[PDB]
Amino acid sequence: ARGPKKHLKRLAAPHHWLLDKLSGCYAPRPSAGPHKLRESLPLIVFLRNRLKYALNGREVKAILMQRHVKVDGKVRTDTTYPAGFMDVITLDATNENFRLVYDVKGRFAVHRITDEEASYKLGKVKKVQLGKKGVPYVVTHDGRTIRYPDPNIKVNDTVKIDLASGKITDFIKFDAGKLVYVTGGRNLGRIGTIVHKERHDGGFDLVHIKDSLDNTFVTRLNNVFVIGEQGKPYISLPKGKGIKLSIAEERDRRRAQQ
Amino acid sequence: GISRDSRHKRSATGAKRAQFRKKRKFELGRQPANTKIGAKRIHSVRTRGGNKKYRALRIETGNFSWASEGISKKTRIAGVVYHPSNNELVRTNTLTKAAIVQIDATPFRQWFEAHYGQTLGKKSKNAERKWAARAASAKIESSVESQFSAGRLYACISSRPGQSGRCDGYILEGEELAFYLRRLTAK
Amino acid sequence: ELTVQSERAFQKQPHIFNNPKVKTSKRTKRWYKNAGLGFKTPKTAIEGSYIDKKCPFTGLVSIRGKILTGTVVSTKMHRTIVIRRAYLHYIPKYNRYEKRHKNVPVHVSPAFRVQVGDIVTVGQCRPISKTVRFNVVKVSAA
RNA sequence: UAUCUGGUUGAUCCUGCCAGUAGUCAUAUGCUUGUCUCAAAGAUUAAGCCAUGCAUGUCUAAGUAUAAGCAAUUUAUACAGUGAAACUGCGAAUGGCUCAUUAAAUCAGUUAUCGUUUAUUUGAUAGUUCCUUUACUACAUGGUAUAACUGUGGUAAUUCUAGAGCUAAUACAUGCUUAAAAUCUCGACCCUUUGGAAGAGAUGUAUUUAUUAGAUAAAAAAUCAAUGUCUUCGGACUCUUUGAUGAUUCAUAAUAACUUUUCGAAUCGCAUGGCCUUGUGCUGGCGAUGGUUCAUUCAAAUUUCUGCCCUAUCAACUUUCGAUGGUAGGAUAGUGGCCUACCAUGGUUUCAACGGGUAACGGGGAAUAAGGGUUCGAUUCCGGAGAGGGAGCCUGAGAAACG
RNA sequence: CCGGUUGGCCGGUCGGAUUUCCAACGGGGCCUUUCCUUCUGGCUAACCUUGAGCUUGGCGAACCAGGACUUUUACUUUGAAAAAAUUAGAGUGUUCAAAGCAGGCGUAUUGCUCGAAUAUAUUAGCAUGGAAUAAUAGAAUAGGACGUUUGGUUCUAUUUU
RNA sequence: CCCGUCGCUAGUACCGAUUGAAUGGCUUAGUGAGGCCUCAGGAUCUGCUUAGAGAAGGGGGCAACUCCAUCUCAGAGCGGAGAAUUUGGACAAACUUGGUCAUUUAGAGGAACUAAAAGUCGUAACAAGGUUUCCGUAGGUGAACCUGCGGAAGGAUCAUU
RNA sequence: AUGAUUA
RNA sequence: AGAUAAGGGAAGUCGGCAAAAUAGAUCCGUAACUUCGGGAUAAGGAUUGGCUCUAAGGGUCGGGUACGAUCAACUUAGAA
RNA sequence: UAAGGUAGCCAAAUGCCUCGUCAUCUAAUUAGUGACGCGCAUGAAUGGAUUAACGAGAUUCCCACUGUCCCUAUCUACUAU
Repeated sequence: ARGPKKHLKRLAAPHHWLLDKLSGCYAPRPSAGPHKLRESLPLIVFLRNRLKYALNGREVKAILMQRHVKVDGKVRTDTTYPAGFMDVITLDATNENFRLVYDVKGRFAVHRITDEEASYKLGKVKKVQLGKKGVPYVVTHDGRTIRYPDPNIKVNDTVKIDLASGKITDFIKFDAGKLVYVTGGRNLGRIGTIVHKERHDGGFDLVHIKDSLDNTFVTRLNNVFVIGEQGKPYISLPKGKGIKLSIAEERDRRRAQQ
Repeated sequence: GISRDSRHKRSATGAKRAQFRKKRKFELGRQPANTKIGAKRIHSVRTRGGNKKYRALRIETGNFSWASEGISKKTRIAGVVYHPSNNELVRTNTLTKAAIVQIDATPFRQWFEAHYGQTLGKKSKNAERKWAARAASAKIESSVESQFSAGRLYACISSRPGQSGRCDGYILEGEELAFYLRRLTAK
Repeated sequence: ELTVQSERAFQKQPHIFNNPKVKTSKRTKRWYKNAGLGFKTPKTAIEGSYIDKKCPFTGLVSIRGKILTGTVVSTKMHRTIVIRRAYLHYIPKYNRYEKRHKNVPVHVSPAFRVQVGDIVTVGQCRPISKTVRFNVVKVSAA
């Protein structure tokens, strides 16, 4: 439409932000950033509709502008910045550190953690190439662009980063039998320990994935996110850890605590 | 303006599409260049995304490569003598890509003399050693040697001067040289 | 496919400079590439004297995307043919199908010799012309 | 909640229609109308015409301020507080309105960009710019307006404008400032002839062209053109280096040149700190602005497969003067008859092409029902189109823009 | 033969849950002329490998990278995917209801906490287990498959010399 | 019970001289604005290079004579930006003229159809309807209709070993 | 040969 | 006997009588009606010079048991 | 009455009255055309009704064109003199 869009109505904003269909006919458009529009949680909806730390967008803008807030160790004083997947946010006041991960019900969770657990994160490599002057480099899922990594690091691997620089603390390779996390689709929030995969040369490599109740499924290799080895996650995980129990067990569950 | 789309053409079955939209800016075209020789004129044009586009006109000199030697020198241009697309470009002397032209041959000759020390047409220890080592490769073939006798050498333009502002190309050798001299001599 | 230099211009593979100075085996050079997706670049394309820059193997037209199969019905064009894509469109109300066809045109190299009725599979490449998007990669007759 | 009824006969059974019945985010109207909550609303005929008035402008600590604007510095002699107008920089291409056009066209799901542009964001990223490069030249930094304003003014009227005098910049036009090594060329000279060489020019990025590398299923022998490592010149010979892709002339590197020469900070705010060779010497922080390249993101444009109402009282359509392909070129941001030159005569069709009509924008959906389904969908969301009908074009990353 | 679902004596818990079980149901595997792709590799696997009953050495997919022949579909199962709103539907006293996605619980001064499911989604496109049904080509004037063989033609090609 | 002509009233559509009329779309040809692109144009402003003199000023042979700045004016080139105007091209609005396609519409008159409480002329059909009806084809006549040739039973016969 | 309308 | 006339255009006249206009060639386009053969040069429009070029169209002699040499016509198309 | 003009056609080159009546063409039309028909006196090989093509045939209108005309003027050759 004659140029880029700038506005966003409600009901075109995604579902998993859980924004209400009343309260004004406009929605927060994620300004461009290190994550996409849809698989991203803006800081306005974060502070205003996950924590209730503010009540009005002016107040959230007040907080972000007076710099009580900081994501990835930087203030980031824009009201509609995409706080995407896996990312870290640090609040000096209350000394909290939120981590942005998924839950099995298909929503952006709120993962409370400490300052040292904030100082490292995880990032799936999105691709690898050779930059100018013969400098091999890679680029992750959070717009982070990193130079001179290990030659062992190839595509679909994961890296653990220092957050004071963009350099690497260490890496994790891709192979059969590694703990993962899913990000995209019906499987949003699962945690499922690779059993095998399949190639289909020409497009759409698929991966067989199962969580610890033996329960399996299949997902696209660009929707998965590998988090380490079986047993230990490399980070802390939210309540449930990606299981997707039945509807009836959860009804009975709620009827047990009431 | 000149469009570049297919909403003004017919479909493949034979149906005049209807007029549905107005012409756009992301479907435009522009006039040809009709690039000539002498008194270098390079207008630049603003394009989609800034990204300037030096529309050559009247271009007098250009770059030319000799690929068996890998060298590349600046040279004048006598004129075009063959163009596969149109003899009109040949006659009217308009430089484009794939264009068979004649060049001065003086930098290649003098470079050959300075590099190998071997005469055409018709002392120090270091230069003598250099030429003695580089021998057994001054034996290219008859057609290029004859053209160096004449002082007018056949080159193929491989640039797109209306898109780049550079008439650049390479000398013909061997097979396509023979092909183009056959095409030229057809009478 | 009788004569490689049929056209007025000089047909060749761009950038493939056969250097007269070096004297190596196989006097004239020819680039090629395996198209991918489990296809094979035939020995007729390797040994070929032709050029055909619009060919997927020796040329420059990457195959990527959809893949289709059909039977050839036209050959009356120059390095281009037309096939017929017989399929069955379903009607829920009447709960049963009906034959339909789509005559996709495709491009063909001299590397293949195709007569009518020869079932063939092809590949999505970039727009070769107003009508064409596909290029033939395997034939299934003789 | 899978329902029937009245009417042809003197009467009977049937076919068959009429009428009844129930509903509608289906409209109009009538008669009546006390309350809470929620809420459509000049679409249908005229995408017919419009008075008047609004609907997009915008600053910080931080681009430019002697407002001959306003408070008071008294921490400030250049201002350094606040601050209209104006230059500059962004945005004005989003939103909002309508549904006239349009029947493989838009559109919906689904592919590709190994075929392209992309402001802004987000992550990285310019020791190499003095070209007889030693006086050729300020680098504790260089040149020019011009607005606003002063006053002279001109038209009946206009968001009309001229003449004369200033002055500003992140506005224009220019412009140097930090190592060390390493290869090519020449090449003085010794001349050696196993051949060694002083001294001199280049190398960053970007554009354009050409070339080379960009790889690698397995193990031993005979030699040479000249030993190549070090020598018992019996030959031990290992050591050797290139990433991704389903797949590339991919990323990327290096040779040889092109360029009228791109970028490589003459910008701005706070706090003002340390070494002493005790100085306007040298270093030093947190930021804002902009900038060449790459990736990312918001996009954009083309694009694969499938699907659209009624019509044969529309059966052949397309190609003059592009229709189908090929070659070459121009143009494009890019592929491509998108356009041109030449050549081959192709391409679509009863599996409904092509032509006509449409009270046709499409879809997600809405009414109605046991099931199957029929009808509607301008209308809140997604994608299109348009600004009275058409055509053209400037600015910009992005318009064929109509505030 | 194996193991999963359904119940079933004994209830060995005071309407939940257990063993050998009489029974059914589909699943996984071996053999009966039933190769239902194997070469390089490393796991050598189930290891004939056995040290006294917790030991050194069986046939590579049961883990993988690559080659390879992979004759075709229609159908059907399962999954990925179908933007929200809408429809059906979980929970919720809008005081009921249309609605909406909220709310609830404290020592009510520090505060704590479950939600915002799930389903449908025509055709078409992708992977997927099946092999009934419908066609579909294969070997007949044999240019027919395995061939350790034995030649000749051909090019490619690593290790050394 | 029922048929048709003819007569009166009203409606609906058709044919029809009028090279009918208007409205809209597509369009050959001719003229062709306007921007854009290319060949020039050159008002105008502006930087550099000398360029000699009307003659002040000072410094030096202090006597003629010399050095440079100055208000002044030609004259010459070396350039930068540069509008009006201009050639050619592609985009192509609009007008004129024809053609064609559709949508309504006028019309002397001609020939139909339908509706009308009680019009005229007959009596064709329903009984063997008083010449059995009907089907096709052809001719005839005020009108129904009659007649010829073949056909049917929906006939007035299921029937003559 | 024909027996007007309505019941 | 031959010609030309501004503006108008058959108003002249029994009547467009006389005169004008049209005119070759190439390309485009072509109605009703019809005995299906025609109407048809229907109607109606465009182009045409000079010069310099370019493209196609041929004849005959030549090959161990694809191509060359040589000779001469105007036909048509296209561009500056 | 021998039998009473059938089909068809028309103010037609046949229609007196007659410049028939209606429509159209026109500003105006005894003209042209299309219709009506008790047709003085239409009519079937004394051939009726059409009819493409053809015509130095008769008639009407329209486009172009023009000294035919408004309204005449000028020029040339041959005469006249």
